[PDB]
Amino acid sequence: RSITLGNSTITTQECANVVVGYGVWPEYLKDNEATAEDQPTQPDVATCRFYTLESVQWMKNSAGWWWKLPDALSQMGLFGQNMQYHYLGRTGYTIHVQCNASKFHQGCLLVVCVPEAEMGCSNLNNTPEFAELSGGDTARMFTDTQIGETNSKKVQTAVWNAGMGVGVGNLTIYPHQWINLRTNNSATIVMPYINSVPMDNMFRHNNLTLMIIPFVPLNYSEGSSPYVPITVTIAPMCAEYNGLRLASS
Amino acid sequence: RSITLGNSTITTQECANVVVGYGVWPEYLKDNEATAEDQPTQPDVATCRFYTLESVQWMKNSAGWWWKLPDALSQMGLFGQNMQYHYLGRTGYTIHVQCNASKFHQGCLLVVCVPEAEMGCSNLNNTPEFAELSGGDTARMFTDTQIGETNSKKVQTAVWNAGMGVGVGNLTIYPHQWINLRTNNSATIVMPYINSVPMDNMFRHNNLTLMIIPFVPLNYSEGSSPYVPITVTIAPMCAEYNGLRLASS
Amino acid sequence: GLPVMTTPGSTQFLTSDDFQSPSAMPQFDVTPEMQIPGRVNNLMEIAEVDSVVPVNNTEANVNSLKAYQIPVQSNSDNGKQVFGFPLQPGANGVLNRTLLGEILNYYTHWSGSIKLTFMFCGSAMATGKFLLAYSPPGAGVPKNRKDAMLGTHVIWDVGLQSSCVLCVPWISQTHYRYVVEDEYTAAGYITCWYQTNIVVPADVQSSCDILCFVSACNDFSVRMLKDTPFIRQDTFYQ
Amino acid sequence: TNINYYKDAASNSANRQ
Amino acid sequence: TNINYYKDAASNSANRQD
Amino acid sequence: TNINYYKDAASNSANR
Amino acid sequence: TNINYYKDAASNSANRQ
Amino acid sequence: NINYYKDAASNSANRQ
Amino acid sequence: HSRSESSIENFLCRAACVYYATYTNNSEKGYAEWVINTRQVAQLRRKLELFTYLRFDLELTFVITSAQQPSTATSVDAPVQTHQIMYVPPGGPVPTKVTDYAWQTSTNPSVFWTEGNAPPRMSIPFISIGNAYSCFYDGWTQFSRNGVYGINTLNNMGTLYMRHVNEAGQGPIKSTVRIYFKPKHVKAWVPRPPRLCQYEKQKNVNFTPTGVTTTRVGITTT
Amino acid sequence: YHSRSESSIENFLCRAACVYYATYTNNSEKGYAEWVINTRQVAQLRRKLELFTYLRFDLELTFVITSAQQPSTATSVDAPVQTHQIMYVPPGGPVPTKVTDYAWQTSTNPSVFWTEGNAPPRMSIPFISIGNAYSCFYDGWTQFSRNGVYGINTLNNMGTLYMRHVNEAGQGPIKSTVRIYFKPKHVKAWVPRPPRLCQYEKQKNVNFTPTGVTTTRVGITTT
Repeated sequence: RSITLGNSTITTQECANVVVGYGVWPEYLKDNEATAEDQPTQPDVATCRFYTLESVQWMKNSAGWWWKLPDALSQMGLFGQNMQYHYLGRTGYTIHVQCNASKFHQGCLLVVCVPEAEMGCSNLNNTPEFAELSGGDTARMFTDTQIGETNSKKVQTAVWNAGMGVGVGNLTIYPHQWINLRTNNSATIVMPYINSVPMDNMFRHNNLTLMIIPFVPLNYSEGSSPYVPITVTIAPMCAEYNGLRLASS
Repeated sequence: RSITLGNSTITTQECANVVVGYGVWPEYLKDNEATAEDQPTQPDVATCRFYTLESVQWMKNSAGWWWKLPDALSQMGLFGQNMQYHYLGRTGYTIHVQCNASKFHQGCLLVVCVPEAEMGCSNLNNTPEFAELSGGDTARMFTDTQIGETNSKKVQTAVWNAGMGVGVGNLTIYPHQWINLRTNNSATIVMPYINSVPMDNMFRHNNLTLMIIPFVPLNYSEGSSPYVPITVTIAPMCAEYNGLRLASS
Repeated sequence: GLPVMTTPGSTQFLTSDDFQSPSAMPQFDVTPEMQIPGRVNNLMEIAEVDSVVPVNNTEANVNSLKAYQIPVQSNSDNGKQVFGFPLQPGANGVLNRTLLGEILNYYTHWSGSIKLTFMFCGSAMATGKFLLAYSPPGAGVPKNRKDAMLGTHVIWDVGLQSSCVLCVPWISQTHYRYVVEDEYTAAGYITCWYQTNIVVPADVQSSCDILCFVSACNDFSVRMLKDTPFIRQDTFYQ
Repeated sequence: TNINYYKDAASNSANRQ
Repeated sequence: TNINYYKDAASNSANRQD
Repeated sequence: TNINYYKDAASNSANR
Repeated sequence: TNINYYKDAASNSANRQ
Repeated sequence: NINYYKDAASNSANRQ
Repeated sequence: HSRSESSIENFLCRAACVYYATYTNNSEKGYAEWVINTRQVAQLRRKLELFTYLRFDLELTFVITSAQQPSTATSVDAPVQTHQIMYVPPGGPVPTKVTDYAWQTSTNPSVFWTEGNAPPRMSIPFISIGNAYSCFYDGWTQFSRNGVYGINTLNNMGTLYMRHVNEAGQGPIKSTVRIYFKPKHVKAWVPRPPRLCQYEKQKNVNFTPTGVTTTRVGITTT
Repeated sequence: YHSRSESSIENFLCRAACVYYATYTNNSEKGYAEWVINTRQVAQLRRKLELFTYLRFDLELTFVITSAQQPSTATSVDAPVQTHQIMYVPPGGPVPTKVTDYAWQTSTNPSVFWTEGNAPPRMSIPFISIGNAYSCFYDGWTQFSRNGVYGINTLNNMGTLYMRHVNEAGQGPIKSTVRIYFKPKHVKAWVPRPPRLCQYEKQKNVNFTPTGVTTTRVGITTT
């Protein structure tokens, strides 16, 4: 129940099952699948540890939140430092979405990990801007309505399409859990390295994207505590870095 | 000289010939030919029994009679009840045509069982109506003459075409017997389940049609009894029913 | 010069042919293979995955998450239908755009059972019981809980289990059914009813929601590959 | 019966049987 | 000759050999 | 070199 | 590799070896 | 492979 | 004496024209379509309707013949014309014009054939939902014993579309495709009397009464 | 029971599909056609492929080239049989600038020469990617500065495909239309993703205009 990665230790429940990605547990890169010929750096604990991002509030109107994965921990400690100093990187994650209410609250979140969450724009002749897609320290939000038709470079954040032109009700193909406040308090998903190449640069490519979408809204009667926060805690796993050199964003 | 289903016992002849369909005795559906998953109902004695339909009169002018089989036993007892309450059904039959005259009478009936007796209309731009094709416990009659074009919805009951556009004298390909009053009293035909699917709905599809067509008309000199009735007695055999539900017609 | 006689079908380009062709890049050293996670080998591996069902197709909800929310509430009645849709996995709107329905729309025939998983997203303090019934065709859609009771059904107590799986069986006259609507391949109606009214304590919400998920069972297969009606084009996209 | 005539695997039929 | 060139049984010739 | 490809004897070459 | 398909010797290819 | 022609120049490329 | 040639395989395994349709090089509606049934043609229909249930594969052979239709321009040097035959199974997208996206046939099988070569041929398996093709149906399509009555409640085998691939030129060209069915690997059940009265409609048995046979004068007439 | 054979990925994708078709005419010097090879112009095949995040396969290319007589002001035109050349220019190679450029020698570049009236030309091609699998989507940019281009058009670099008539018919103009057909052979797929819901807008990006989740009915009880 303790998990205990690095100098960090998060708690769950025995009944609460951990969803292990695509049936694959994160592992290091084999010498047969590798191409980068320089000897990689493996920080071990300094990098593979539980970084807890900023908390967000679940409101009766909230549509959902998303994080780009490499660019969520891009500024977190020595993970971020290695990310800056190396040209190539490879990482799995352990993602722990924590939300706790009481028996008198109700609601349900979908916590999904979308590999290659390429998102669309509102102005069809442009691609969204990096700041609009990415918020490392601060999760970006989905919207309740269609975003403006001509808003220049913006992400089509209409929740029922997940910003990818699909049916949100089919996001379940990606590894996921549900936080049903009735029966759930947190969700743990261990994602392996998902990519077409053995290694990729961590600033240019966000291999994965965490999405928290409330399908059944928060609700409660007068008196019940109103402020229901959600805190996400992601931990790199089996991180490798190749091509050390001048560091830069 | 007696065969006995359930609470019923038909006396018949002395070692006379019972025509067993296409050489197949009705049997229950095997686990390998079935696709329905629900466990079937097999009423057995309650369903597989000799239901005696209405009697009809053989007249010197009678052209012939026919009954649609599922829609003939639709209203007779627990066979009909299960038929109404289940979506799928499967049955063979034992059909016993009883006609008795004296040595001083003469005549000859063809008693045939036509599988898939799709019948034609009077108006070539229309299909006959439910009531015109169906006559459960109410034998529908063939006609001595061509039916009228103006008639709109109706069955082309011209006997010499059997209402199917063929030569009535070639109906013998279907399992049949002859009731020659000179030497015969009844006809017994054991029909198996004839269909392209293992089970079918019993209201929408009448897998079999009994037809009694007099080939040589009844005759008798003055004094001989003038009322020669024909009584049909049909018995379900190895009846099964799948898909329980509320019932309708 | 070996004597030969050409048969019809020569000089023919059949879309779905499987002949050998000469390579334009001889001796091309392909980049080696990599063990990528999530190998798919069959489309049923996707069809077997639960995906939320928009049971509440109401015009107002369809452009919102409200489509996936099935409303239930504490009512002063008994035997009140919660929802009802026919068993058209590939035709009716309730399921045609699910994962299963999407895959079905690339094929013409289908056969098998269907898992309908229902998850109650109300308060932990709520209790109640529901009747989930699959009524095969032949008689109209059940109008009363009594009518629904005579078909394959399951009573789901929300008291202990939050999720309940109703596994609709394959009851068909034929081995397969048309993905497109045909009355000869009619399949049935799936209805839900109140078995015991939602009882809630004080200071707890009496109106809650349920989520429905559709998946295929181990005995599900599709046939006669075809193109989907869902995608349409008029000009080459640029 | 099915034998391949070309030196490159890309020339082969579909992986159906 | 009775060698079949196609992977699917429907592609085979008619059942005429005796 | 005489492996008749047709199921009927009439399809064969001449008797030589 | 050379197999003769014709019953008459005149049909054969040349004797070049 | 089964070379069809008696002259070596007639053969396919020396690959594989 | 052998009964070899009277086997069902030999009886039915002979190509038969089930239908033939036309389409022209002009307009954008120059595509043809056909819902696949075997009851529009008389000969093959009767042959197969000798039985109540059949089960078999099919050999499809297409005979496409074109014709230069009249034009008012000078010197109409038409290049070789190619045609596309698309099969849209029930439920698939339907071509609405000769330049529709449906003609992409990413999944729908289709043949591309250029004029002047051997007729295109393609086999198709037993594509029925039941355990056998049905020739007759003494029932209805609706469970209320209403709606449709007959074999046209079962016939659901998809549509077949035809078009010219060429861009079209100074002179119009009208082409005629003839579909030919050849049952292979045949299995038939429940024989029934041959058709006597001439067929009237493709979707039902409806007939106009006819006599049993040809007539002579007296029972002794030789 | 029954089998799931026809639902394998190999059977799902291994059906020829028109990916693009362009036109070129005999008159002029711009009478050659060109196409940068992408798989996102056509909706059907694009969606079939986009059911997965990563793919890997060989390709069967089938070309359907159909020509038609174009208007002319001559006394009597009698065009001889027409031959066509299809050249593939990998990224970086010389590019035809005119119908009669030196590039058309294709000393190294593979190319097909096909005469009208015969079986459509067909050509197989291996797995031509730099990575260990084709990428259907890319949640990243082309520049390391997290700027510039965003999407799968930072990866698409499969080269160009040019088309010309070989004979120089002069007595009359003739317009030809070449149709490219892809058939993925020996397929391997990874990471399935939701089917496309909103209609496609552009070939180089995911940009979509929001659409409803599904078709609508009256009520939840409405059958």
